[PDB]
Amino acid sequence: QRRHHTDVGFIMDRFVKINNTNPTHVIDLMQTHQHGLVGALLRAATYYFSDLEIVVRHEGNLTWVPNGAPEAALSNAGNPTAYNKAPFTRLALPYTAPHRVLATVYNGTSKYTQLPASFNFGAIRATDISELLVRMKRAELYCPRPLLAVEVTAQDRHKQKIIAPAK
Amino acid sequence: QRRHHTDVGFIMDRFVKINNTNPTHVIDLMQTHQHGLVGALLRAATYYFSDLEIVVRHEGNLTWVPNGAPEAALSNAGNPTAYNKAPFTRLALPYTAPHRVLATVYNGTSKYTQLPASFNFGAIRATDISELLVRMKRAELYCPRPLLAVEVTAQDRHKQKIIAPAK
Amino acid sequence: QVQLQQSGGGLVQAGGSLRLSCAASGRAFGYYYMGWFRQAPGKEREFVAAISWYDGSTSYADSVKGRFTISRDNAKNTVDLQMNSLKSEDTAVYYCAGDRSLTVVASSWRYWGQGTQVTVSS
Amino acid sequence: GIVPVACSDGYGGLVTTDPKTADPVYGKVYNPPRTNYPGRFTNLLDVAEACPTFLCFDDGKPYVVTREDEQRLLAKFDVSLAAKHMSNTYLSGIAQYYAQYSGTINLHFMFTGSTDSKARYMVAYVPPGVETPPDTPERAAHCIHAEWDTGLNSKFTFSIPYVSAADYAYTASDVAETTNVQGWVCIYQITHGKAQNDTLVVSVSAGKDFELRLPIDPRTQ
Amino acid sequence: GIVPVACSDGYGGLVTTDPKTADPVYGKVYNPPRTNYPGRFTNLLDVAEACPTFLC
Amino acid sequence: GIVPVACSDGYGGLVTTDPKTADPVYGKVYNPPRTNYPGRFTNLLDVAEACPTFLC
Amino acid sequence: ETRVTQAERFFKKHLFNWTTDKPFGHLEKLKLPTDHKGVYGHLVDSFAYMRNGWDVEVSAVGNQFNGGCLLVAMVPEWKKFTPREKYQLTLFPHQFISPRTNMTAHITVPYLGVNRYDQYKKHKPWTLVVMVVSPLTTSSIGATEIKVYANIAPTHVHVAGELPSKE
Repeated sequence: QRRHHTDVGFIMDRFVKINNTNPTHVIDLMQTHQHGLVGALLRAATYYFSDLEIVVRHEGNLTWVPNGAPEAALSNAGNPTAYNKAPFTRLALPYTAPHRVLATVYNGTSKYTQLPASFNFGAIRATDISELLVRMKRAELYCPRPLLAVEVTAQDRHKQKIIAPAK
Repeated sequence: QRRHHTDVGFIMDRFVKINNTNPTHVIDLMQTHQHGLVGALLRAATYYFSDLEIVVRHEGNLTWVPNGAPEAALSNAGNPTAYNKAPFTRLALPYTAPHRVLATVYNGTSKYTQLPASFNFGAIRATDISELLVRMKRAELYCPRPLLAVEVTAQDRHKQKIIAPAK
Repeated sequence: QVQLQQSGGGLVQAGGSLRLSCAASGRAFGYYYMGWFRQAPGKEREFVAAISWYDGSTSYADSVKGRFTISRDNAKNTVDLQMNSLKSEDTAVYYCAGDRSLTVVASSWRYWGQGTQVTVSS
Repeated sequence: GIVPVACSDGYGGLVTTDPKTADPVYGKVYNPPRTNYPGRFTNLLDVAEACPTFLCFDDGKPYVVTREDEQRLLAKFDVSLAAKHMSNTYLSGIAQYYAQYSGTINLHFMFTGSTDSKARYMVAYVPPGVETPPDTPERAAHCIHAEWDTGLNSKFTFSIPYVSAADYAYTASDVAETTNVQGWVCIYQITHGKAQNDTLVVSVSAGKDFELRLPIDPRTQ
Repeated sequence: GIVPVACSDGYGGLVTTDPKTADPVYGKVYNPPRTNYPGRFTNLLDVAEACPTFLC
Repeated sequence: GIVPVACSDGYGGLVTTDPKTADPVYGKVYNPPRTNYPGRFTNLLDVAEACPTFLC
Repeated sequence: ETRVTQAERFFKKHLFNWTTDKPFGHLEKLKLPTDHKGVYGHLVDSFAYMRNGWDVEVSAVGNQFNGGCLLVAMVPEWKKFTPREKYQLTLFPHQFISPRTNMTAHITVPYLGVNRYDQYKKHKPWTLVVMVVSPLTTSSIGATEIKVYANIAPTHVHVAGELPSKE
């Protein structure tokens, strides 16, 4: 038997759109749509570790400040600045969070329903951002959690129309 | 422990903008902003040695005359002339000063608050220059000097807002 | 657990030399002041020497000043008390001890060794 | 024929810190060697570790003066690279350009007081635990503390341990997260003999395993 | 001289699942290891096979 | 498939003293040798050192 | 070049007055070489290009009944210091002088600069700096004023290009 298409490191290695984009954006993997392939297969884990690659469609230059840097540092070009080409920009970011692994659910708070603000990958800024795609490289998952399929109201099972060569 | 991010040869290898640009420009590393990463970490040394790479955004051709060449030599194309492409020009310059190492502070004068004019890398000219970036390659520093942080007026310590994933 | 093991004691003639060793195990050997204490028969423990952990320093008691030498080896986690110019008053049990404190009091040192017997023969 | 290539979309732009070199314009230049030049430093933390620098106590002085009042608390000062007392330090100057740090920090105490005056002191570090630092000179004994007397040396060095939740700690203490950020040090005077204006100068340097991680450019330019 | 190349027509576009990597922007980052972390699963079907779940 | 390449920004311009050669247009030309020609100098300073000249 | 062994000899001088009314941050300086009246001054005037090191022995005559600390240092390429960086004078070669503990300092420095030979009539590389760390405390049984000295001798004197006389 071949079990390569259900691999955790293989199913996570694809681009996924992040719907919420702002002129200043904090890159967090929990902004993915919860019902997509990557989003739903990610909420079915407790902890995770990953690198990232992003495709951004911006005007003007793009600045990236790592995790923990002040917000005022986004207005200086000393931090890695990317000059815009025609179609878009591809960048590869590392993992900079202080914790060894991140999490998708947190039981409580962290200040002396909402995850701590320290669960992010950095931030990006430009004069505006039109689209943003993210990609999880070398992903790993821990402590599985329930994964649910679509419900059936009164039928025997869900019916979805498949692609057919009918003319 | 890992001490790679505080390396002197690694922290100096990045582009930094030079604010003052003129149609004729004398490339001096002391034109950097004093409070930036590279500027402030450079004023904290007495002597230094480095190569250079520059990114220039010009109209027309660009001429470079080495250190010690007369100013009238900037109007001849025999000296290295670069023909303009679309976005900008990248060039790599050597170290041409007569002295073995340069300096950031000078105690006195040199003619039979102001450094001697012989502390430069050359000169560039075009019909105009819009931006200029410099990059120190294979840098080395000698004789450390005091380095100061931002002051605290009446608080316990400086407060700077960090990047947070808050929505 | 910060554990101190003493060695190098025994019987020795007056005027000779002897070296004591303090083998230490633990993650806090590099932050602790280490010194020696001597307990004469019928007497309380008394400071005799101490060595710092940053510059190296030195400090000996007035009774042993100019006669003793205390050295530390961070790479081997061993502290030694090089002893010379023996006198009969030195017959006592020598205890290796350490702490972040540098004092002449003995009650202030949290960790102690098992002690070694040094006998000075006249 | 010739090799076919595909011009990828998204690559090729200029990034301020890309690792690729440029094309030379002026070859065959041999510069005089800068060998055997004294005072060459290749790591900033080596310089920070080697040479301590003074702390800035209240009113703008680098020594703490003995107090003739019932409060045995000589003073307390926050242990944070962005604190008010560490404002005039080389270590804080380096640390302002980085985002995360981890390691030990050393404290140096030096007695510039007169020889004819003897005294007893102690130092106590308090990690981010109880809501109030042990102002009592006896309550602080339950912390990780040390005792030193100016009778065997005039120099005494105390190491500040690294205690926190995560592996790396922030260097740029946030606007939020009130209450004692992580750590405070308070120094007590067990006794003093004829020490009314006797002085005590404190300096701070990096530890043996200190480390800074992420270079940023935070200042306003 | 220099190498001659031919810019093919149709290649070079961006595909959501292409196997080619991107160009790094921030080097020399060493992250703490996540070794001996209990409960690491690398295949979904292994988890499905190991633990049954109820019928409705 | 074919090799992917990235067209860098800023490179490719013409510099008066670049070290790269051009593409030939007319091959197989054999020129008569200029061997054993008296008076060949390869360094200017050698000529300057060998023969002094008057002052004014 | 030739080494002149007759120019390397001591010469005691006066630095400043140490009273009790001078608080922390009192700074005194003496650039080297000063007006040496021996063979060295003749070399300075009747020779042009010299290189040499230095060594200094400062002594504060007093008694153990006084309290205070003195900092002596050899700053290269001296520059006026604002109060903030006076906290960081331990980055230069230094020793601490305090009547309680020590009495004499000893600092030896080599020759260093941009040029291999220097004209001391124009440029002065090194400087002797003495600052009060803690104020001089004294009582009815302590000295009311302390005098500081300074022995000073160039090392490894090398000269090139001998010059004519002036008679």
